[PDB]
Amino acid sequence: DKICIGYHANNSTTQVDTLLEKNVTVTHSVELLENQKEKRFCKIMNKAPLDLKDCTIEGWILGNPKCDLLLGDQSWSYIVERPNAQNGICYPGVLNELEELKAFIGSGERVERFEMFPKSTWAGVDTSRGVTNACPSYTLDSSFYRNLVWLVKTDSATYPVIKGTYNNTGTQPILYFWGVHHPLDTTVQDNLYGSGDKYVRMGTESMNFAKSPEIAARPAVNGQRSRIDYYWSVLRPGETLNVESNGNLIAPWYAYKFVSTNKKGAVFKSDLPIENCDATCQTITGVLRTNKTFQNVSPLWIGECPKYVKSESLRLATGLRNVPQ
Amino acid sequence: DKICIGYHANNSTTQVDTLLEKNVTVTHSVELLENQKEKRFCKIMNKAPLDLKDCTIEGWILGNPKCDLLLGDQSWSYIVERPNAQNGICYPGVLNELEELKAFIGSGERVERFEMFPKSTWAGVDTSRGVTNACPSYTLDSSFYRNLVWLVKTDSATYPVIKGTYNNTGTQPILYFWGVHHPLDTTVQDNLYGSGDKYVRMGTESMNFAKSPEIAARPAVNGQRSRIDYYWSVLRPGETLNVESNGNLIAPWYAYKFVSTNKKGAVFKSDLPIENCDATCQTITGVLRTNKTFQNVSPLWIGECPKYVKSESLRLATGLRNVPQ
Amino acid sequence: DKICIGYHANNSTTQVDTLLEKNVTVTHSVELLENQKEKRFCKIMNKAPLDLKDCTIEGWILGNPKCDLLLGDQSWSYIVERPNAQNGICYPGVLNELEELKAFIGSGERVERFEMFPKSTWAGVDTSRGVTNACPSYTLDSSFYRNLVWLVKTDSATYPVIKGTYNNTGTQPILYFWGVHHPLDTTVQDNLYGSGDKYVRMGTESMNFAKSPEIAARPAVNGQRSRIDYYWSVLRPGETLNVESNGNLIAPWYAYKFVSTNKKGAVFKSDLPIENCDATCQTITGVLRTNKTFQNVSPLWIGECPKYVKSESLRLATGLRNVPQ
Amino acid sequence: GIFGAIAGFIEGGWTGMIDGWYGYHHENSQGSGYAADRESTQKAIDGITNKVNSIINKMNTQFEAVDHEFSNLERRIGNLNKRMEDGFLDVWTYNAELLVLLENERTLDLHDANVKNLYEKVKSQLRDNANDLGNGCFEFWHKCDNECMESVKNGTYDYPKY
Amino acid sequence: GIFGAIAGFIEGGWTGMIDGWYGYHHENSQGSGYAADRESTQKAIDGITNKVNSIINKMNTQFEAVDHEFSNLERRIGNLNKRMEDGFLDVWTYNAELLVLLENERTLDLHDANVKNLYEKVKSQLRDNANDLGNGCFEFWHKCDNECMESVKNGTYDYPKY
Amino acid sequence: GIFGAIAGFIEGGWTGMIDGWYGYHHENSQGSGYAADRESTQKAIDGITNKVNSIINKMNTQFEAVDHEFSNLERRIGNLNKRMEDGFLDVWTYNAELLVLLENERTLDLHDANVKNLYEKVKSQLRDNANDLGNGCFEFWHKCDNECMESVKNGTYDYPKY
Ligand SMILES: *[C@@H]1O[C@H](CO)[C@@H](O[C@@H]2O[C@H](CO)[C@@H](O[C@@H]3O[C@H](CO)[C@@H](O)[C@H](O)[C@@H]3O)[C@H](O)[C@H]2NC(C)=O)[C@H](O)[C@H]1NC(C)=O
Ligand SMILES: *[C@@H]1O[C@H](CO)[C@@H](O[C@@H]2O[C@H](CO)[C@@H](O[C@@H]3O[C@H](CO)[C@@H](O)[C@H](O)[C@@H]3O)[C@H](O)[C@H]2NC(C)=O)[C@H](O)[C@H]1NC(C)=O
Ligand SMILES: *[C@@H]1O[C@H](CO)[C@@H](O[C@@H]2O[C@H](CO)[C@@H](O[C@@H]3O[C@H](CO)[C@@H](O)[C@H](O)[C@@H]3O)[C@H](O)[C@H]2NC(C)=O)[C@H](O)[C@H]1NC(C)=O
Ligand SMILES: *[C@@H]1O[C@H](CO)[C@@H](O)[C@H](O)[C@H]1NC(C)=O
Ligand SMILES: *[C@@H]1O[C@H](CO)[C@@H](O)[C@H](O)[C@H]1NC(C)=O
Ligand SMILES: *[C@@H]1O[C@H](CO)[C@@H](O)[C@H](O)[C@H]1NC(C)=O
Ligand SMILES: *[C@@H]1O[C@H](CO)[C@@H](O)[C@H](O)[C@H]1NC(C)=O
Ligand SMILES: *[C@@H]1O[C@H](CO)[C@@H](O)[C@H](O)[C@H]1NC(C)=O
Ligand SMILES: *[C@@H]1O[C@H](CO)[C@@H](O)[C@H](O)[C@H]1NC(C)=O
Repeated sequence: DKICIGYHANNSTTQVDTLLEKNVTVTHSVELLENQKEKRFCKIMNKAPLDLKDCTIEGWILGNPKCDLLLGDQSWSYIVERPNAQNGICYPGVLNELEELKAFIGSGERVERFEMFPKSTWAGVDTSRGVTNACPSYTLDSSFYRNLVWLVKTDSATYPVIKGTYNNTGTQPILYFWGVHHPLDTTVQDNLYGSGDKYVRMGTESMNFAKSPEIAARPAVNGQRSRIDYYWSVLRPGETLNVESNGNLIAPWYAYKFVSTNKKGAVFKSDLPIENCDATCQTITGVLRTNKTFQNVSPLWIGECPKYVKSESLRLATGLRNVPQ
Repeated sequence: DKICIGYHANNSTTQVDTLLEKNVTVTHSVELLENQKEKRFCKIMNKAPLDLKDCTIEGWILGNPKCDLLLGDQSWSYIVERPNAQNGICYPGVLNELEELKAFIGSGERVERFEMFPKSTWAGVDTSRGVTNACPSYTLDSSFYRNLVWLVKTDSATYPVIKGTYNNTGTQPILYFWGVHHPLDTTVQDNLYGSGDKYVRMGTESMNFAKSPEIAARPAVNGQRSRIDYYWSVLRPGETLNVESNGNLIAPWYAYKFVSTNKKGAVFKSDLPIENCDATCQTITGVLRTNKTFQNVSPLWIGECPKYVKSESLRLATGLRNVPQ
Repeated sequence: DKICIGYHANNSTTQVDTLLEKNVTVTHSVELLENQKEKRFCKIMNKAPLDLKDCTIEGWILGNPKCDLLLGDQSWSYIVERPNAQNGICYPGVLNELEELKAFIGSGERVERFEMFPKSTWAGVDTSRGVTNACPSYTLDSSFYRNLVWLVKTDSATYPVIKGTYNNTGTQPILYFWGVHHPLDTTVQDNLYGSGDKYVRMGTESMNFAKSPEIAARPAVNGQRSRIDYYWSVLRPGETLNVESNGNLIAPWYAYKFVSTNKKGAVFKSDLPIENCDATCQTITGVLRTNKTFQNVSPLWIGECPKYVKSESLRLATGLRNVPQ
Repeated sequence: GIFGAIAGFIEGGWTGMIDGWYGYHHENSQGSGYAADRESTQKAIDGITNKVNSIINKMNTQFEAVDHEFSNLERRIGNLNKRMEDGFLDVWTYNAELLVLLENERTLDLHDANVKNLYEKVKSQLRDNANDLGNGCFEFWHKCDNECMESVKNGTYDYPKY
Repeated sequence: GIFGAIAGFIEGGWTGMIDGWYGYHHENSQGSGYAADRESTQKAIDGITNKVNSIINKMNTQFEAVDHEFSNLERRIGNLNKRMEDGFLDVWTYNAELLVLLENERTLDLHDANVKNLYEKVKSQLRDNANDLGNGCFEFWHKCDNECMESVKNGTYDYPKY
Repeated sequence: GIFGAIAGFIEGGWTGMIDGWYGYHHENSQGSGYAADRESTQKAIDGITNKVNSIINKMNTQFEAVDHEFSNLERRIGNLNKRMEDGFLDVWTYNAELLVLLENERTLDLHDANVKNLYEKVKSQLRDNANDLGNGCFEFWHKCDNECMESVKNGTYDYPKY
């Protein structure tokens, strides 16, 4: 008669590493890391992402005539910008504080387009001839940004002082744009704005702006040696904006009532397909569907994701050393 | 006859957690984390903090007439700014590089106010009429910053070129301020500085400054549609400052000899009372009096503080499992 | 007859620390930390470092006449700048975005000096008289930067509009410099550039520049109350640069074809000797020759270095407690 | 294993004991069989489940990298952002990989200790009345039926009988 | 406990032994009493005091968050500062909480091992001359007065006598 | 040591056993000598070599501080860079110093356990046929020549003989 003390063995070939020993077969274990992604974009919190398609962030938000698909109100859980999008700043020039603008827009959730300054705001100037073959639409070969208006001189009487005002009486901050034109030579200047020292000045309770045209021929881009200095700002609730100019003003026409996000905000530069699905965790290179603690797919995500880590595997032993006989 | 081997038990109900087991009662243990604060501000190294009371940092350091309580020399272990302080920049405008100024002042320990340019520095201009109802004192309803002087035109002869110079021959850097006035229209401009293109230029061995007035009507703030561009810089030992202007100059009158701190430096935005007590460790939300290693009160402090951590408790077992019978 | 079980002891006096006990003598152990340096600079990847000797980074890259030793093409594994180098910006003024320039140059591996705008580029101006006693060479007492040309007015006919163009048709980005002169008074201005509002304008497919002279007397530096605003930019492959000016232009003469590094890049401010030796690991305070995992010599290095750590020692036990008898 | 039981003086495991981690093999007149010791098995399951869950909870924060862009004149702060993001990635990769290697070693020791103690609990009960064969088996000097076997396993073996 | 003594084969502690962590209960003609083993108790006190102090010393640096402000056009570097400060807060919270859970487990094992070894030291001295009752108690086959008791505790028990 | 063998019931080491970490001293008619147990010594060498190498591999990343400069109007981002670099320096100094203290303690316990198990392997083979002196030595009740000695060390001692 006999009794023996012993321990469990099974058919496991799953291995773990320890400080003392590599490749130890154990009876039970749990993997803590996810290396698997669904290569696509999905909804987050059942809210859809905004696909920019063939428009860049600048083209979308400036109102590039070839981005009419996007034009208006948008709600997004995150933004997807395609690497080869061709429709950005069509009339050559620099968008100032571009990286800060992207960060701002990334922190958002919804925009509402509304008319901020109707064209009839600007007394004694032409608002109907501000087009360019650098900004074709899909129909006209000479158009312009849907959110700006290129003000030119009338008949030939001198470019008067024009003025505009907007008191933001709502509850949301307003994102708006404007520009300063820089002709290539002094005759183009004269043909459009007449003679004299020109200025563009702008102010709120907390912001000041003032600039003059800087006439010079730059290398041609989209058939233009002239330039526009694009600007953006945010009009806070209760604040009022005054515009004063006597020439070279690319005026703010339409603007955006901006809803800031409570969550995180993402702008994914990717080619991945957007599909009709849900997710709680979306990385830039795909969806993760897991309960696992770590992942080695991407450090970049929106949603509730596992900790990013460079490891191939993080297998924790739970059972004991497997010694079958 | 018998001898037994055994271990200590006692009346402890204090528990610790381990990897294998929660809520284990142990005979002895030590808590490493402090969660207790004295909700007040005290002296650090037996040196008192500077209470700004109803003045903001800008109002204090610009010499806002309603901040006369603070005016002059100050020594501080740290600075306390009250959330509802009303006395800041009274005449509307932007203090340039404001965040860098706050960081600079935060790194300091003591200022000595001294007269840098006496009003008699500026030949052929009026130095006695530069006041405004936007800057009331507690007596006069139209005053101005104690550290600046708003230079205006005399009788009506044209705003001449004025000039000032200061060689810093001392051992300490000098913090000083100046401004450029921007009237709302061209007649206010003419009434104060006369006609012609105006400039404000400033230079040291290592710094250059040059700006022109930018005339435009901004939304009214404290009853003004005009603006001032406030500036600050630091004159290093051995350096010399030259001022040249023919109008729109808010001149540097008084400045500060600045003593940089060897320690850390803090600017606490808080409502907490300052009292008559000592401390070695002061956080933004209260004093810690401990020998403990961790604390979950605040990441923000001055003095010698324990490591900030988000944990409720960090109780270390020292004795053994408590098994009384 | 007897058999005993026992363990190894030896003559070791080497000690380790454990959580439970300090200064435990063990039979075998390994030290993981290196505290030893060779106080010198060596080659990395068998490529030599660039010694600036008596020139600073600015003097080298601007072409300060006393830096002719360095002038031309250079290849470097890293750069060594001597603390007491006297040859920097000789004609007083600020190099704009200086810290970004240093970071840029630090990310590089090789420059090729080439003539970007021959002096004959600028029609109707003098290119032969732009010298100054603030910039002596080792022979002439009045010279100027080898990479810039101070354009002055001819005979006395008025400073015409000058123009230059360079299409970068190569595969490498081009680092180039230029300036704007700021005379101390209006007569020096007139003597050099004549009358009228002057400008310096510059543009590529992605960059715009425009500035005017700001006339004012600054404190004297190297015998000058005038100033130069130095600038730098990078012309990308495929891009073209246009220069337009009617006065005050310090023109780009020579520039640098720039090879960006695949590795890390370092700029060491040190007095240490450069010698004829090889190394895989070079810190700012010396060479490390080790297989060890940690080092407490420096956080600043180029090459393949061990982890920097503040510890005096990190001795790992391998053998057992040494109990000789 | 530092306790010397698993793949030690008990050379191998029992694929036949499918209902638990540690237990017994008995052999008497009524035959043979495997049975898990449910007390020590369950105690280990609770401890190890607690350890897994504690690790999962301490690792339930995430460092969040961002999409922010930097111009050609922001090389310094762009590189500051990169080095910081990479900095945290390296400490968390270190923390996770080291923790797993350490916890795995101690987990195997835990099982090894539990088998050892189980063996000691039985040796302590039987004393004179069984022969310790040196491999985790005890040969009884007296007949041990099923209730006798079960009293050894439930720790109430009655030495003064038999 | 992995060594099997504390709340193991010695089921409970002694509230009566107030002067130390580990020790003895003796019972002879002169009566009964508790006494701490001062050597093993003091050795444990030194080790654990050293462990506490080492933890306190390694944790004696502080990451310092700052009051610095950022304008509306410095959202990127402001957020860089926040994510970094939060980044370090999370690794130190992780380091501290994990360390305490790990150290607590090993501390309890330490005490458990020390009781076990103390029990072994006594069993090794007595051998034939006492009966091991299985619960940490030994019944002597010979009379053991106070000097006999004390020689067991100071580890100089003289087997060849008695 | 928590296992109680090294500087425990085996009070000291053997400077005479130069060819390994753990082993034996035998004494019979043919004389005396030291011999390493090569199996347990080699197993320990592999484990500890693995531990050293694993630590070295997990520590094979480097946080890289940079030379970048900051103007007088970049005090905030300059200080952000300093606090971050110092931040990582402190966590890695913490990680390395704590790891070494922890690993050293467990390494010594490992050796201590291995000597203990080696002692147990021998006691288990000999049983009745030798007297355990309490210090790691066994006195045989029968003559044990060199092949007998060697069968104890290679774990094939034949009890039913002698
Ligand atoms: C541990 O295992 C032992 C053995 O299985 C358990 O002892 C057994 O207890 C049962 C009752 O609980 C006894 O059966 C009784 O027998 C009488 C007739 O004599 C009958 O009238 C009762 O109704 C009952 O069936 C059994 O004899 C006894 N086995 C022995 C003494 O060898 C013990 O209860 C177990 N303890 C625990 C805590 O599980
Ligand atoms: C460990 O405990 C034992 C027992 O308490 C200690 O042995 C005892 O030692 C004392 C002296 O140190 C002995 O007393 C002596 O007796 C003679 C008369 O025979 C007297 O003339 C001396 O002045 C002295 O009082 C005592 O008999 C003896 N007990 C025995 C042998 O049972 C032992 O010293 C202790 N060892 C350590 C290291 O603490
Ligand atoms: C463990 O050690 C024992 C003792 O050293 C080993 O047993 C020994 O094995 C050898 C052969 O391998 C035996 O020698 C033989 O003797 C016969 C004559 O009787 C001869 O004809 C053979 O050629 C050979 O020399 C030796 O007697 C025997 N010692 C005993 C039984 O005490 C054993 O092999 C070792 N096992 C391992 C796994 O190392
Ligand atoms: C050992 O582990 C490596 C990876 O950890 C694996 O590729 C290899 O197949 C393993 N070898 C054995 C024998 O299990
Ligand atoms: C608009 O702004 C002005 C400030 O210029 C303020 O006085 C007025 O009340 C505002 N109007 C509304 C409807 O809020
Ligand atoms: C277990 O621990 C939690 C917090 O750690 C405490 O709230 C609870 O009362 C504890 N339960 C017992 C039974 O000690
Ligand atoms: C003041 O500055 C000038 C430089 O313009 C210098 O030459 C002079 O020595 C300085 N004076 C004193 C008292 O340091
Ligand atoms: C103990 O360690 C310290 C440094 O760790 C050393 O200076 C001292 O000499 C050591 N003391 C002994 C007795 O080894
Ligand atoms: C130089 O640049 C112009 C753009 O202005 C381009 O059209 C031309 O092809 C370029 N020349 C070469 C040789 O690349």
